[PDB]
Amino acid sequence: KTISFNFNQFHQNEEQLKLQRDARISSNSVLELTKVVNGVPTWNSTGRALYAKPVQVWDSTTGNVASFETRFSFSIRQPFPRPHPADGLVFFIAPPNTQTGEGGGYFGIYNPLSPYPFVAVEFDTFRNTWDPQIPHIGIDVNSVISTKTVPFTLDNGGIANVVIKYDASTKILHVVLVFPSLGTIYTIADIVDLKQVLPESVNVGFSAATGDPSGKQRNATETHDILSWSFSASLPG
Amino acid sequence: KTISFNFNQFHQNEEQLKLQRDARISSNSVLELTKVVNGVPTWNSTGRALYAKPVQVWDSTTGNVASFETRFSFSIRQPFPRPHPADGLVFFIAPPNTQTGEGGGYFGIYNPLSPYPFVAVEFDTFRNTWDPQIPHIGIDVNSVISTKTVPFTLDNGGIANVVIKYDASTKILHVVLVFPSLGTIYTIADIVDLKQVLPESVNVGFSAATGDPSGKQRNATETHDILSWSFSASLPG
Ligand SMILES: *[C@@H]1O[C@H](CO)[C@@H](O[C@@H]2O[C@H](CO)[C@@H](O)[C@H](O)[C@H]2NC(C)=O)[C@H](O[C@@H]2O[C@@H](C)[C@@H](O)[C@@H](O)[C@@H]2O)[C@H]1NC(C)=O
Ligand SMILES: *[C@@H]1O[C@H](CO)[C@@H](O[C@@H]2O[C@H](CO)[C@@H](O)[C@H](O)[C@H]2NC(C)=O)[C@H](O)[C@H]1NC(C)=O
Ligand SMILES: CCO[C@@H]1O[C@H](CO)[C@H](O[C@H]2O[C@H](CO)[C@H](O)[C@H](O)[C@H]2O)[C@H](O)[C@H]1O
Ligand SMILES: CCO[C@@H]1O[C@H](CO)[C@H](O[C@H]2O[C@H](CO)[C@H](O)[C@H](O)[C@H]2O)[C@H](O)[C@H]1O
Ligand SMILES: *[C@@H]1O[C@H](CO)[C@@H](O)[C@H](O[C@@H]2O[C@@H](C)[C@@H](O)[C@@H](O)[C@@H]2O)[C@H]1NC(C)=O
Ligand SMILES: *[C@@H]1O[C@H](CO)[C@@H](O)[C@H](O[C@@H]2O[C@@H](C)[C@@H](O)[C@@H](O)[C@@H]2O)[C@H]1NC(C)=O
Ligand SMILES: [Ca+2]
Ligand SMILES: [Ca+2]
Ligand SMILES: [Mn+2]
Ligand SMILES: [Mn+2]
Repeated sequence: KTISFNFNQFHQNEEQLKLQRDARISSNSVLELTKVVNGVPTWNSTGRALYAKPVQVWDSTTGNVASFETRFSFSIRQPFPRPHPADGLVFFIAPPNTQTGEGGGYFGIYNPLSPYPFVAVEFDTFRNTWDPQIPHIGIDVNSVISTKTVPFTLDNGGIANVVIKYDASTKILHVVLVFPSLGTIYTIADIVDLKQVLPESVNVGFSAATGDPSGKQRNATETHDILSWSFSASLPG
Repeated sequence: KTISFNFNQFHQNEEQLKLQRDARISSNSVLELTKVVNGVPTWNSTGRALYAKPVQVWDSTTGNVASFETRFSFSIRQPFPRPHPADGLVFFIAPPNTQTGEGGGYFGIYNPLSPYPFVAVEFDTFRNTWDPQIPHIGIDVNSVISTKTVPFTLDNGGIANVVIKYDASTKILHVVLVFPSLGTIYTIADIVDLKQVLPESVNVGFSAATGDPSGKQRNATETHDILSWSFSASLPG
């Protein structure tokens, strides 16, 4: 049992994608998670994009958990250097049919009022109280307070290549971030037991958010574009 | 305490390096692990390059194991496509003062007669009986029969960037292989307890080998050049 899909680009109204909130697909075929007006990213924005069909990460009958690999490219343009860009984007796995959570530093995946479990890889650009220096890659399990963190220098407006791989046998989740224009490579990994955190079926996708109004800083924003995305999951039973 | 060294280039008569067997440094300052004459790689060649000073990966007094990160660039040119290039190169950690092992598929790190422990990351180009398709990256522990394997397409003559990171707290060894000219990224990781496999002090370096004469194939060869190499390790206490 191996499921998989590929998006070399995104078309308007893909029957395979479920867009929520501010998420939208541009004319250029790019998935814009957060609002961008007349070429300018806006604040107080939150958006998600989930693969329409649910994927089975583990089977309770056999006890087997799936191994998977996903690759995508994104771009984050920060037009306004000061006071501070925000907030970042994440790739996440969550139960089916969840609704966008809180924006801001919660990226739209954490819902303080009705929390749902999730595993996510974040590309954090704003330093909240619970954060280390930014930008940083983080591995999140049921919380925005990362288990592991690693700093990286953003290629403003440049393209970033990401590879996330999960090996069920070792329970290792390793992510690689590469900025081809700079030739920089960033790596991070951690042990995560998906069977202990998530239900048998889940949704996979992205979520991002720009500055929250409470910070009263309209400049706290940036773009969160996904240029391409491939996903492959393998369940031995 | 934390050891650290960097080789942005290799200078002939490199004081901080122990070259063994066919390993030598060209005029262009590249580390040629295996024999190349008049611009042509030869068979029946084996060579290693070790950092002259030993590094302490763990301390028996505190029980602490070191975390480390090493980055290097290599190039493998395969002049003769048919019948089959061989054999590949590896980055390895072994006890101090070891001597080049068997060539061929053993890369010069495995000594059937008098075996010594070692952890190595291989870039295998020839398919031996114990191998999956080639080329492939492999994680080796005391043996050339990899614990984990992942296939990759070689950029013939191109430059390859490698990042190997070891996190003592999680015991995760993750390696990233990138071919900038192709934009391809390959990743692999596994759990390895260095404290259970290696002595407190070790040597770090590279080793490679070309086709073994027993195969009666002079075309079973390729180059194994190391363009640059940086290493950093942190042993707390
Ligand atoms: C941030 O976005 C919110 C929605 O994404 C804004 O609220 C929405 O405002 C629309 C126009 O007023 C209204 O049609 C929507 O129903 C409403 N959504 C809800 C229920 O929150 C929010 O600002 C709102 O509108 C301004 C004019 C004020 O009335 C605010 O008090 C509202 O929340 C946006 N935040 C800000 C302050 O820009
Ligand atoms: C592979 O290389 C070895 C070593 O160069 C060749 O065997 C001989 O090894 C002895 C070591 O005591 C040297 O003194 C000889 O000079 C080596 N051969 C010669 C005369 O060059 C071995 O023959 C090589 N394999 C083949 C078939 O070419
Ligand atoms: C010490 C707490 O920090 C401040 O928290 C504020 C609201 O709780 C603001 O943070 C919010 O807005 C910023 C953008 O201005 C980000 O979107 C944060 O993620 C969001 O919580 C303020 O900016 C913080 O300094
Ligand atoms: C299935 C057995 O394969 C053959 O094994 C031979 C020796 O056991 C030869 O392999 C040796 O030489 C080749 C060069 O062509 C490589 O260097 C191998 O690593 C080495 O063991 C023969 O080539 C194999 O087909
Ligand atoms: C938000 O971004 C714009 C565009 O880069 C900046 O010009 C703003 O700077 C602020 O306004 C200008 C006119 C000047 O007074 C400067 O001192 C201010 O900092 C910037 N505004 C914020 C919120 O920093
Ligand atoms: C070894 O590589 C060279 C360079 O590509 C090839 O020319 C050889 O091809 C074979 O041998 C030559 C002499 C010629 O007869 C050709 O028709 C053969 O295919 C190649 N030899 C091997 C080991 O296959
Ligand atoms: Ca944050
Ligand atoms: Ca081999
Ligand atoms: Mn964070
Ligand atoms: Mn192998």
